[PDB]
Amino acid sequence: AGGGHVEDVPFSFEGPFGTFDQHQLQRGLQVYTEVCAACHGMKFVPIRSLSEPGGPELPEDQVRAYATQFTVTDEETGEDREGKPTDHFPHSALENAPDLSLMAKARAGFHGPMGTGISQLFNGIGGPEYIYSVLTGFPEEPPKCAEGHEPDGFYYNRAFQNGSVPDTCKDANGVKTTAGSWIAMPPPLMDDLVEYADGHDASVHAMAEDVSAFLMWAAEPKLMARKQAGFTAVMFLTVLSVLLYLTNKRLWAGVK
Amino acid sequence: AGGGHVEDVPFSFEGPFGTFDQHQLQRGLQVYTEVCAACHGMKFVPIRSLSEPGGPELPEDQVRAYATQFTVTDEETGEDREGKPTDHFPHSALENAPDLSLMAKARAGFHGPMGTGISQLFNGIGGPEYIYSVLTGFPEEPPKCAEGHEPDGFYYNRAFQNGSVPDTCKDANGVKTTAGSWIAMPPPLMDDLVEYADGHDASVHAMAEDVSAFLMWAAEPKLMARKQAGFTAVMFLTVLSVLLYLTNKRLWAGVK
Amino acid sequence: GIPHDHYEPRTGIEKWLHSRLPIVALAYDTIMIPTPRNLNWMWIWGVVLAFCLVLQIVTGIVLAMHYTPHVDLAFASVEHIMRNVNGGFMLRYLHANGASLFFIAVYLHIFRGLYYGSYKAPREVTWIVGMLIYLAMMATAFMGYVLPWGQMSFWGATVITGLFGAIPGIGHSIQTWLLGGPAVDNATLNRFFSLHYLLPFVIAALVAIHIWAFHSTGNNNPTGVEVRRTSKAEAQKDTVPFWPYFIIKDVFALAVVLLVFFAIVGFMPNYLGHPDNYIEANPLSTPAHIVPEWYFLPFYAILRAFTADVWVVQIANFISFGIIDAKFFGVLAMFGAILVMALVPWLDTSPVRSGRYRPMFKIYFWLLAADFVILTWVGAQQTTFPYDWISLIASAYWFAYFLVILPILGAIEKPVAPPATIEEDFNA
Amino acid sequence: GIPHDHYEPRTGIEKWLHSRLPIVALAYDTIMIPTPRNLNWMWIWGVVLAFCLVLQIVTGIVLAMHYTPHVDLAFASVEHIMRNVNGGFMLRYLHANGASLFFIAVYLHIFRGLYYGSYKAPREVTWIVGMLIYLAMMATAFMGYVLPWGQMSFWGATVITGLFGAIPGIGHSIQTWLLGGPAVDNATLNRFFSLHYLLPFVIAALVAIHIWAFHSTGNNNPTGVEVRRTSKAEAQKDTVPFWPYFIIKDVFALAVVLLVFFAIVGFMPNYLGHPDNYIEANPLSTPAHIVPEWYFLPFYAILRAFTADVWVVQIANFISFGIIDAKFFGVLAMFGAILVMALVPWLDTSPVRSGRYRPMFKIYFWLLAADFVILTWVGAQQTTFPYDWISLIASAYWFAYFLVILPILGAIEKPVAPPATIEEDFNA
Amino acid sequence: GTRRDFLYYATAGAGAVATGAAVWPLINQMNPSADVQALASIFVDVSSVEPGVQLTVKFLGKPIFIRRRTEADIELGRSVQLGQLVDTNARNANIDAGAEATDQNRTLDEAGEWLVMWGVCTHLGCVPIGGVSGDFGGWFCPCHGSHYDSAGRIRKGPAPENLPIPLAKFIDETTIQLG
Amino acid sequence: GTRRDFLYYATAGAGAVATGAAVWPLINQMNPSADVQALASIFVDVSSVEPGVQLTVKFLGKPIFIRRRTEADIELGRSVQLGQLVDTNARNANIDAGAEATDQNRTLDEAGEWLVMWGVCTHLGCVPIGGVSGDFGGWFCPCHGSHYDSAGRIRKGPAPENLPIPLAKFIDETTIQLG
Ligand code: HEM
Ligand code: HEM
Ligand code: HEM
Ligand code: HEM
Ligand code: HEM
Ligand SMILES: C/C=C(C)/C=C/C=C/[C@H](OC)[C@@H](C)[C@@H](OC)[C@@H](C)CCc1oc2c(O)c(OC)cc(OC)c2c(=O)c1C
Ligand SMILES: C/C=C(C)/C=C/C=C/[C@H](OC)[C@@H](C)[C@@H](OC)[C@@H](C)CCc1oc2c(O)c(OC)cc(OC)c2c(=O)c1C
Ligand SMILES: CCCCCCCCO[C@@H]1[C@@H](O)[C@H](O)[C@@H](CO)O[C@H]1O
Ligand code: FES
Ligand code: FES
Ligand SMILES: [Sr+2]
Ligand SMILES: [Sr+2]
Repeated sequence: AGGGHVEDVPFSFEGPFGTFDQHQLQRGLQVYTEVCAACHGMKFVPIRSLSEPGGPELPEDQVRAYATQFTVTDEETGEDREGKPTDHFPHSALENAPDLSLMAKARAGFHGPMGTGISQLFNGIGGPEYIYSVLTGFPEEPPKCAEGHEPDGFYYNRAFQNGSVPDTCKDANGVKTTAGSWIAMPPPLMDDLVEYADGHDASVHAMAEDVSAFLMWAAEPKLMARKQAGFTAVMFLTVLSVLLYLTNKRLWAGVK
Repeated sequence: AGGGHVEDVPFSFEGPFGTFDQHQLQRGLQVYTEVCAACHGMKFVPIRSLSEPGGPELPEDQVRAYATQFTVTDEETGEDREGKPTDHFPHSALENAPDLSLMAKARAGFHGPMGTGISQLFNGIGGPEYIYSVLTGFPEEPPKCAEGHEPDGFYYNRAFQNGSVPDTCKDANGVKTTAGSWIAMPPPLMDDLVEYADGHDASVHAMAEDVSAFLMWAAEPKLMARKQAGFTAVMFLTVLSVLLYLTNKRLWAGVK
Repeated sequence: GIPHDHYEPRTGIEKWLHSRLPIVALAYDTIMIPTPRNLNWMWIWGVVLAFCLVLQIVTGIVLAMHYTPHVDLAFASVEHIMRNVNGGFMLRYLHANGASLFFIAVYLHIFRGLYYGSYKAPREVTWIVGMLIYLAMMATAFMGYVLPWGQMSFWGATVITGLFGAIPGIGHSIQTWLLGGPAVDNATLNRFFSLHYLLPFVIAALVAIHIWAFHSTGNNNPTGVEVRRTSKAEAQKDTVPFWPYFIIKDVFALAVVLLVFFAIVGFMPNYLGHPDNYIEANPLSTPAHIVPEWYFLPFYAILRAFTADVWVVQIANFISFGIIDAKFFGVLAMFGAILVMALVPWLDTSPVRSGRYRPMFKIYFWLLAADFVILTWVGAQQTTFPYDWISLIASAYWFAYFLVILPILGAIEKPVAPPATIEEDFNA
Repeated sequence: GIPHDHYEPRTGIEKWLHSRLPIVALAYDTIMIPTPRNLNWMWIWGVVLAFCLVLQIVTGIVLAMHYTPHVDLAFASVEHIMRNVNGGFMLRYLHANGASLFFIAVYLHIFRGLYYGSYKAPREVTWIVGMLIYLAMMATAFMGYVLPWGQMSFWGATVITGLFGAIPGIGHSIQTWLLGGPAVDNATLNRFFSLHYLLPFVIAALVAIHIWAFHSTGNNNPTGVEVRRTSKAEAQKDTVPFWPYFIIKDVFALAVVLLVFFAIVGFMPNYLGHPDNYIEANPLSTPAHIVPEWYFLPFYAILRAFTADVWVVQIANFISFGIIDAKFFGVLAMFGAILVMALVPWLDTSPVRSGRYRPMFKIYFWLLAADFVILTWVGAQQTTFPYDWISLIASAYWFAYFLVILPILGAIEKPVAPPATIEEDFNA
Repeated sequence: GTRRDFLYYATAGAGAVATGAAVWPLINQMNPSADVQALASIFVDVSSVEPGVQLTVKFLGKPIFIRRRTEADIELGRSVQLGQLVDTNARNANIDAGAEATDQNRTLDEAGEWLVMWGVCTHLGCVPIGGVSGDFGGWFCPCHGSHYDSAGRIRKGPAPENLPIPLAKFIDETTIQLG
Repeated sequence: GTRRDFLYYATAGAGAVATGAAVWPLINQMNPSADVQALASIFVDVSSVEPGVQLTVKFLGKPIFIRRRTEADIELGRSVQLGQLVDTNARNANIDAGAEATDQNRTLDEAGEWLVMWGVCTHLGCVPIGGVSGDFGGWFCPCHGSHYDSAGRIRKGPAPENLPIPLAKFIDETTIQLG
């Protein structure tokens, strides 16, 4: 296959100063809960982290109420019970629906240029944009070359680079005509499919962009922590470098 | 509690030259299977070891047929299925029935004397004899002192040193009168309860003594390998010591 | 071996201690060694490596405290470290990127050696020991990368154990022993963990000898001209005591390196990595975009440049009655590329130490460096045309450099005159 | 240093190598050191320890290859090793009993030192470093024993982390940090594994220094009389080169030790162990017959000898406003017993080196040895009468020996005359 | 002049600062992780428990005993002089911090029938044996020989305090809420 | 005389003997343990598999493909010439060891419809991508670029052989027994 091109979304968290947008992640968690969760799971995500700083930061009792809707098989009782915040979100209900816990990091959207990766040295890995583009990329009409050869069960998606493509859609050398390919995930986002609280718009674009940020957090919950840690460290060091530079220059001057 | 005294059985495997008695272990496996297994399990024992040298050494197809009876929740299929020789014996069916996999290694029968352990330096740990004595020690009549105070649900056993004992059976200082105590295991061995194949006698004594040896193997399957390895090593070394002793004597003589 | 003054016990405790265990005197002579005045910023990679080794070891021990080496829990166990362990996310990213920093540094450390002839007599042992560290380093990094048990982890594990199952005859045996089974599985993960833990200590011990090695001959400087050893008088003209002069530039250099390093870990922790290792290992499918770790790319390039349709492979296949096929040829090429490099002290016939004073040498050297970059770059490209030709020409140039060019330049080349003394170079 | 002869490069390779890295010369001086002729069989425990350390390390690495450090799999994982891993049963039993052999040897190694004054100037550093190894050894053995995760493993883990939660003020903190939680759990097992792997390497490094220590002063002999160092001539009258004389004696000694050791592992592998650790750890119940590992018994005895009703505890308790209660007093007594031993170079005021020539000394020494045995023996007895008194008198005698008796004998004591020279003793 | 001798301190200080920023987390990683800290508050059915019966329950990784005492247990308990106890503090998280080790001050009910406490020896952690063991008709810790009376009060050994009582209260006719 | 120079040999020899008895097991512990050597022989339901569909299955820790080929796959397969291959051996454990890499010699049935082989590249182990991938209508190994034809025969790259076929046979109308 190969690495394609994705829609470049200007998420809040990008940049050394970027940070999550608490309400967005909140909206995202709702999209994930009412839409994705039907097939996808997040096995490495402890529900109780919905409360931790740097994320959606819901109030503990809400989070506790939330975990309720999940049936979990205890780890001693062998039985089933209501979800406790100490539980992880469940495994994907749909066998072939990948786990979304790390999806925003499992994908790159800025491939290249020329294998030099200089594109990421500036654009990051593009995991969230990638996810965005996949939710976006569901055209109403199948690309021409596939007209009557669409694998039943699949759907054409402009961002997907790892799906099958009808032979009638490849060129003389076997390569594909289409920008995307056929994914087994039926389109998930319909306009205003999620009833936001604060009224905020639920346009496929918006939902898609929100749920993406959520997933970016679900994969890098300590994003903000990392950057703060990063900024702090850069500071000690910039200062320390200067001192040492002067100490060294001073010390050596007695030689040159 | 404390460490009591057990009936000293002269098992085949004791002594630096002792080895298991293949047929005995075979009988033992039968006792365990038709009697104990009802409550006890052996979670660390892979059924397929019933075939390995140094043990019962049943023929692989027998072992395969054997594993059939058990029901195992297939680790992938998540479905129940029959038992494969690659499976371990199941967990104890009876909640409070301890696992018998290592029991013969997790018990001492020769305690002392005077905490000096000199008694084991000659008598071993006594795990098998201990187990024997417990199957033996179920008297028909409860010791005098307990006449009408037997904890319902228990049974007096002369080898057991970790059970409860009626107040009416302790002395001025709280110590117990009885040699044994009350165990939650109802007597398990009735005369000729196991119809041995080769006719061999199924007297409670015999069964008890057989199943014990089985359990000794179930805990130390590599008992013989170890002793052979041991004997071999002692040999190299005895010889090597002598040579080196002479080499050293020779070498040093040139000094004094 | 330079002319200086050793440790003199002054304190009260110091005189007591010294007569019993002169450990203080040892530490003294290690950091009070007269070092050439003209060393440049290319001589600071040794200490960046020191730091790296220490950093990896402590972050490793810490990480091993929360990691479960068992296929059913290893991947989950590393997420646990990212999400639960205080500063786990940072400790992880630091061990990871720490690896990259470790290699960026050796390559620079190595190429510095190639250019200045730091591997030439009497520095052959320093060089050989160095090579041993390099192999150890690679083995270590390899096993470490497997632990997460992600996709890149598993298949990387498969492909590398596989290299040994290409050895004629004993091959499948060695490979089954490395795997403890018929495939990469728990037994493999479990032993890699043990060895990943053990190897760093071996590297450490080797580093001790490495150090001892150059203290025995004295460090080489950018002019290839030795320090004068006829009198402390002129010896001091060429040198300066290691402390505080070089101890300080080292710390200064380290601060600048760490500045960039932390910027990397803080803001772009996943750049030098592979997104697929964030996917749990699947023994039934290999990611379409699988790709070795960048520090492994150049040698991986050399290995897959050799397919069946390559002539030199075909000649060899025929000349050895089919024993040396493409598979095994690629393997031999890869380890050969490394081995050849280890032999340079002997393949290099020029008596001139520093490549600074070697006109022809310089061209080939830079071609070598460019070739290393190119090889790393092709490693990430597909096997289709023209990458197959590029990887091939590149591999060819690599062996051509150590086997043909350097031996020949030894005679052909007419070298420039080097400074008479380090003093003279430092001043000028 | 004794007057001996330097290494001398003869071979061709040897001259080449020597001028670059004199590693061959180093190895030479390490095993070509002139050693006193009169050393007896009490001087062979050093090498039995060497062997033990090496044995533990290699069997450890091997074992770590099949062991899963996680409460859900650790115990199962060790049975797997006993039942499935080729020679696993033997490798396990060898690591286990190897521990016991390690301690039986230190104690003999230590008591040898106490009797011959091998800790007396100028050998204080050898001694101190030794003490460090001892602490390391104990910490290592402690963590190792936890790994199986059996009953004795868990509660042993509880009781020992607990020791730190007895330190006034900072106590509960230190203890929560050691456990990574509110109880002994997976986080504890997981970090013990990492540290158990790491510590042996520290011991190893310390052993390196230990060795270096006595090579710097020369080994002490049974007469406490130093080797003559006024001329190679008479120096050789007191000594013999380490190789082949002592290298051989050592291998001979090792064979005899290993003979008994293997007899133990082969025929009675579980004698020196506790049957309860063959029972999976139960955090809800402590085995009625729980008991420390024999090599830990003596110090465990000293700790529980100090209950509330011991007047010195009552005094101490009051005189300190309830800070130093029984709990903390027992802890201080235990570590104090060890610390006191480490201070003997200073508590011992006699100028006579070997206790062989100290009449009063011997009586107290043998009482000490008997006391050590007695303490080990009470450790396994109940706390009822008369063991409480026996443990108490015993603990008392222990501190009395280092704190009172030794300092005093320094003056009181009238010592016998020692041989004029080692030569003289060897001949006589 | 002193711009360089100042430089030394600005440097040395910057160093030490970093050296510590580095060390603290190496140390702090070992402190309870986010998943541990998820401390809850279980509930226990007691309807079954006849008097003279102890119930062991896991909570926070250690045991918690719930013994329904007999008349005898309650008597011996009450016939004790606060002056004879080794620890006079009630060690009860339910009542006042300064309360006294009086039998009544150690049970949940007034009839002095429900004794609820951590089965964690206060010496070094082991689990004391119940069923009226030890010299004082209570519990016996096999680890170092500590005895506790029918109220779980330390009466002998190295244990310095009485078995702690956690926040425990009857949620109804037959159910205690620990935690 | 030579009783001591013999002694040296008897000793040195005894040593080397032990040294090896010690080493071998350190080495041998790493060989497949008793639980791994437990090699079985699974069965696979194929009733579902439409033609042009590949089925991946685990077995011995590696995958095993079971593709029901299309006319086209069988077509291209047969149109190749033994002399046009890289490896002429059928690598089929079912048929003779010396058989030839002919498309009939690679399938389980005669209609040449059931291709069953280890999805283990013969180069270094990866799992070649199917769905008619590559430049020979077969599989493509992404690890180093090996191509295999519709019969799983190596046609280019570093792979030296054809995907192996294991003991596989139809146990009935719709069920293949691997192993
Ligand atoms: C079958 C002949 C059989 C054997 C053998 C056996 C052994 C056995 C041992 C060694 C113990 C452990 C005692 C100890 O802790 O020292 C033990 C304990 C219990 N058993 Fe058992 N047992 C055999 C058979 C049976 C059967 C068929 C039952 C169930 C009817 C049973 C039950 C129990 C129970 C319960 C215990 C634990 C209670 C206790 O007092 O500790 N056993 N058994
Ligand atoms: C663990 C990684 C390594 C560490 C920590 C290390 C450290 C050092 C240090 C501190 C120096 C002196 C300072 C300097 O010149 O940078 C040095 C010198 C040197 N190193 Fe390494 N090194 C490592 C790996 C290697 C490798 C892989 C090679 C290449 C085989 C190598 C070859 C050399 C050479 C030739 C010198 C010059 C010595 C001299 O001038 O006499 N080193 N190394
Ligand atoms: C020689 C220096 C070392 C190098 C080059 C090295 C390299 C690596 C690499 C590349 C990884 C994968 C990192 C990732 O997940 O992205 C890793 C993981 C790991 N290493 Fe090391 N390592 C070194 C030393 C150590 C040491 C001494 C230990 C001893 C505990 C250790 C323990 C671990 C552990 C537990 C992991 C798994 C957790 C993780 O994924 O980071 N490492 N190592
Ligand atoms: C890894 C454990 C240890 C090893 C491998 C070790 C090894 C050695 C060796 C090889 C010797 C020389 C031969 C001999 O006299 O036995 C020695 C000497 C000595 N060791 Fe240790 N030792 C260890 C632990 C200890 C400990 C715990 C102490 C107690 C403080 C200790 C005290 C001494 C003393 C006093 C000497 C005599 C030094 C002299 O004669 O100058 N050692 N040790
Ligand atoms: C300093 C020498 C060492 C000592 C004194 C020591 C001691 C111990 C002890 C007492 C045990 C418990 C044995 C038992 O289960 O009965 C143990 C277990 C273990 N040790 Fe060590 N050990 C040493 C070095 C090592 C090293 C270097 C490693 C890892 C490289 C290691 C790995 C293990 C493992 C995996 C176990 C658990 C399996 C088992 O129960 O045997 N040990 N060790
Ligand atoms: C128990 C100890 C063991 C098993 C030690 C083994 C040591 C092996 C060598 O170390 C000396 C080896 C690491 C070194 O060869 C010189 C490297 C340059 C190997 C380069 C390397 O990487 C790959 C890789 O990372 C992959 O990941 C997804 C995948 C790979 O194929 C697709 C490769 C690969 O094709 C090669 C050649
Ligand atoms: C993370 C690293 C850590 C926490 C290192 C800690 C090191 C601590 C010390 O080593 C220096 C320590 C091992 C050493 O104290 C000097 C021992 C003599 C302690 C002796 C010891 O053993 C026991 C034991 O084994 C038990 O179960 C078998 C049970 C025990 O009571 C019931 C004890 C016990 O009561 C004592 C005092
Ligand atoms: C010399 C190296 C300097 C590195 C400076 C790095 C600034 C990185 O800034 C990164 C972006 O590049 C990245 O796309 C987003 C993704 O969320 O995260 C930011 O922190
Ligand atoms: S821990 Fe209970 S008596 Fe010591
Ligand atoms: S493993 Fe398939 S091409 Fe290399
Ligand atoms: Sr963007
Ligand atoms: Sr017997």
